[PDB]
Amino acid sequence: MRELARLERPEILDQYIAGQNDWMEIDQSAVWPKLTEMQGGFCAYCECRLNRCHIEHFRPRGKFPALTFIWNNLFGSCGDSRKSGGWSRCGIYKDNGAGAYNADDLIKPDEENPDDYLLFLTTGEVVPAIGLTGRALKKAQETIRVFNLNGDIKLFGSRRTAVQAIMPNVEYLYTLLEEFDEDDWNEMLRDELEKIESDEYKTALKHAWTF
Amino acid sequence: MTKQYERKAKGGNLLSAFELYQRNSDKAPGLGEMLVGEWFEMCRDYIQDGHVDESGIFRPDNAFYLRRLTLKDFRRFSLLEIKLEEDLTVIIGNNGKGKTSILYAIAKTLSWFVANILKEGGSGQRLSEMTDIKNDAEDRYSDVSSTFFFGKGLKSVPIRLSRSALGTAERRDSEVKPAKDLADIWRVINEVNTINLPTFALYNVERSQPFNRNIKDNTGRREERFDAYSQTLGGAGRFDHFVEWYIYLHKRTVSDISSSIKELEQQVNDLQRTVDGGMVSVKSLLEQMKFKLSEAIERNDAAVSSRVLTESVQKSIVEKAICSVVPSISNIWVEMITGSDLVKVTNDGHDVTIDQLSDGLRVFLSLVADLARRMVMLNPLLENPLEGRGIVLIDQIELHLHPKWQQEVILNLRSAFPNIQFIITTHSPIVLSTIEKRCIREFEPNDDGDQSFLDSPDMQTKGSENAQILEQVMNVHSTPPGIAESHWLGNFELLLLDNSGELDNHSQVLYDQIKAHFGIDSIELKKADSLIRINKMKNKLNKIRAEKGK
Amino acid sequence: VMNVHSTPPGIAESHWLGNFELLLLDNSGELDNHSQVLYDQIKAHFGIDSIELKKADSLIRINKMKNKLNKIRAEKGK
Repeated sequence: MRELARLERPEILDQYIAGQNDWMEIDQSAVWPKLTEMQGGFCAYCECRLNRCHIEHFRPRGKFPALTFIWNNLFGSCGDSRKSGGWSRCGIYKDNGAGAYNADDLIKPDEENPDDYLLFLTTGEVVPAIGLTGRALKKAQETIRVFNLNGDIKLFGSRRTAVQAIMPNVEYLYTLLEEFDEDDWNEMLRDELEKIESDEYKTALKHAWTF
Repeated sequence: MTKQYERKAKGGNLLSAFELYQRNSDKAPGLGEMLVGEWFEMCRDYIQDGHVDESGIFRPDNAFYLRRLTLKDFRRFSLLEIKLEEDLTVIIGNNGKGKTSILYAIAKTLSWFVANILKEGGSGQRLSEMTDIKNDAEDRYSDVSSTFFFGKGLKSVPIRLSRSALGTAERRDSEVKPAKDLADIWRVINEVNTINLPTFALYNVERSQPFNRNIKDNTGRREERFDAYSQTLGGAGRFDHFVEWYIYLHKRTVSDISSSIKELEQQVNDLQRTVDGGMVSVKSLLEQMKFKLSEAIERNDAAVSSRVLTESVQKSIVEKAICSVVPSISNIWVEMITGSDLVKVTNDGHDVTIDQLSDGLRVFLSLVADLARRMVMLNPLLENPLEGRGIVLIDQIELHLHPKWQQEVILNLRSAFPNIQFIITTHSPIVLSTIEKRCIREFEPNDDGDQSFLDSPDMQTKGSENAQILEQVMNVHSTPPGIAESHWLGNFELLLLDNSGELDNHSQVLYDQIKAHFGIDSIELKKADSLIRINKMKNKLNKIRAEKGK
Repeated sequence: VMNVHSTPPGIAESHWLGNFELLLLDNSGELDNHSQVLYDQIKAHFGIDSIELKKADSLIRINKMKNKLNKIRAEKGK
């Protein structure tokens, strides 16, 4: 996934304190314009467009009750809880499906870089990164197992066709490496880094474009 | 009290004039002069007004359809609310989601309409008390609630069908009184002047039945209009009735109407020859033909008279409907051999008899022919009787059909029957590729029955690829996950990025397996080759970027 | 194997992506009013999250960069 720049704590959640009241008392509309500035209106778990969205807690509220009002726990979720069952990805799947998991067994997109631990292939399938062994390898397996990237059909097929829709673009832009010069050919890759952010999938196309 | 009903009739309502008609029709004229006539004229206008639009299709001013369907404790549904479209509604889902149960509930609802049209004070079908009740539910009763739309004067026609399991303290009952009222209006205006009754049909799985062709089921009734409602919600299309009706039409076209009525008068003249031959001794055939003349008098007068259109036009219209909707059959016609009367079609240029037609081209003709028969018998005041109102419940329209022929089945059906609200429950993505997004109801593949709504898919399915519809709407991979030969590109990319994009020891031999399996001209090997070139020249970019950086 | 196309042949909205690439190759990039109207119909009927719009964007930018190779040829020409 993407580096999310944790910019500034909003002043809405400073007045309400955990323990005295639950999460339902706050209005839900005062945090979304703060979150969409750093997320681009995207679920940062399926790396994922928010046609419908809700607020997802990275660590669960029932297990760690004095963690919800810190603002380091709030993210966007692919889909909404109002579906009478919900989806099977991003935020809903961790709280509904999967199973037991540890707090340190998960990758957090605020400070930890997901580029060197997981790897988006050209076929839409995610693998662990090469040379990765041990606790971080177990973490890279566990995050995919709880977030269902290798998983539900509507995410996997859409990511596969989004990466496969630019394969002639990548092929014909790369085959002119000897034809073009250094600065004006790396200008193509800065053009891609200025292009890809107005899409659903960013790091998958980053892995398809460069390495 | 009378004034309020007259004000409601002036404002526009079908039901408000009905009790006025029922209270003033029983007295004498003078007190009924123009009084009964204006409510009859307004009621028949509210039934029969319609206009031809810019595309040439007759559209009624007061369309009849089903708006909402609510199932409470019915089979697997706790409390399910479905909003149905005006023209086409598609219900999709896995095997196990109750999408045949929805059609069964709507058919049980429409049975009251059919029975109350057919006979005054009639009773339709009822819910079973052994299987339709939810075996998990604790209330021990199930009700199916529907709402019907019949124009601006009639916004809502409610109906509930209730059934309780045996042993309950309170006996739950139906509230089919508005269905009773609407079918009473239709029947008592139809008994005195001809109208265009709607078509109610259900085509369930049991249309997939073999053809017998030795069918001598009861001869004489298969030309009357109310025979068109005979077992129309049973589930199987009455192809027996259609083929008997079509032999009737062939005989009447070639003999009874080309050179006037002859086959009855020739044996009438035979009786006049044999009536004075001495001892009579022919009482067995003296009277069994005498009421055949009465049959041809009191039944064919409707079909030749102004109420029901010309029989040769009926034959042309049903033949046009069959050759327009049914894919490869282009003409249908009857042969009369010595002792036999058999119908043959032109399937792909070959004259093939019906009984040896294919099972995927005969159980669709059993739908289209029977539906066209019921429209041309029930809607005879139209230039195109296929433009009449009605509700038709097809179960799995893609049954026995090739994917080539699934690309046009619902387009052909909606083209031939524009005013019919089809409610179909398909399994294939290719049928969904010809149907709008808003016409589709769907079930998620986690749907234990608790949902109070069925919603459309997120992506548009009208022009999408079949792989996209299968892999976004129906939640199925394009390439199977139970096959080790399908993940070979993923294992290729894993083993190729393990050694930084070089075909050293594993990637080369796995590339040999892909080349020996999928083939030289295979698109999978085309992706493999493109990724090989792109990832072998990526190390050149790595070296150039390293030289730039340091 | 079935000889059945991915898009249905009886739907005029199915050939919008087929006509878009033909019009774009006929114009050789530099999308005109007709191509912009066709993109507007694809944007109206198909969503923003659609394979047709993704392929249309990919074709538009590959022909734009193809016209930029013709622009590269323009300095060394004549």
